Amino acid sequence: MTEYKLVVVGAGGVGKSALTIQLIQNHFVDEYDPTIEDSYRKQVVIDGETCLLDILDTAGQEEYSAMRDQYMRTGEGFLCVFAINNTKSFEDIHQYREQIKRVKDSDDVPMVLVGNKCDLAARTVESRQAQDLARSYGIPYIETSAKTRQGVEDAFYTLVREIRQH
Ligand SMILES: Nc1nc2c(ncn2[C@@H]2O[C@H](COP(=O)(O)OP(=O)(O)NP(=O)(O)O)[C@@H](O)[C@H]2O)c(=O)[nH]1
Ligand SMILES: [Mg+2]
Repeated sequence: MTEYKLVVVGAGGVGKSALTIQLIQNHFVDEYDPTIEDSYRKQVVIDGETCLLDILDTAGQEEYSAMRDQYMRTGEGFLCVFAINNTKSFEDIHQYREQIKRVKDSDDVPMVLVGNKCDLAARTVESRQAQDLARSYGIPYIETSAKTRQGVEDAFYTLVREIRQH
């Protein structure tokens, strides 16, 4: 069956792992558990297609940049995640996108911009600003909560649909 290699990137603590674990294991992880590199494989049916999602969960910490680059190289699509209460993680998106472009030698790779932690009332990044950034890159913007599961399937399934249209 078709295998889609999806890579989840973004600053430390934005919820990359929580989103992935919500998808795969149906539970919200509330603990402090920094990732080095983890990979998940799950068989799913998306729009009637049987496919294997191979999800590569990366570290947000800059010490692991080399390893992150190796993994980004094999990826077919990327989830670029920031948190809606963390303005620095939003600013850092440009830098993760630029690295993806350099690693893939491409101006256009299937990607979705994800604004996570949308359950939180204390928002510092407005949906309007994120949407303007996404439009400037030519990619979809999805808001998610790993805590409530809002947007979780949408983010991953939208990415797969983008890979299908590349
Ligand atoms: N309220 C809320 N909290 C979240 C959400 N997603 C993650 N968190 C919390 O934020 C913290 C970090 O989440 P985690 O998934 O570990 O982030 P990460 O991006 O994978 N960090 P790293 O880059 O170190 O691997 C955890 O305490 C987690 O429970 C969310 O959608 N809403
Ligand atoms: Mg993590």
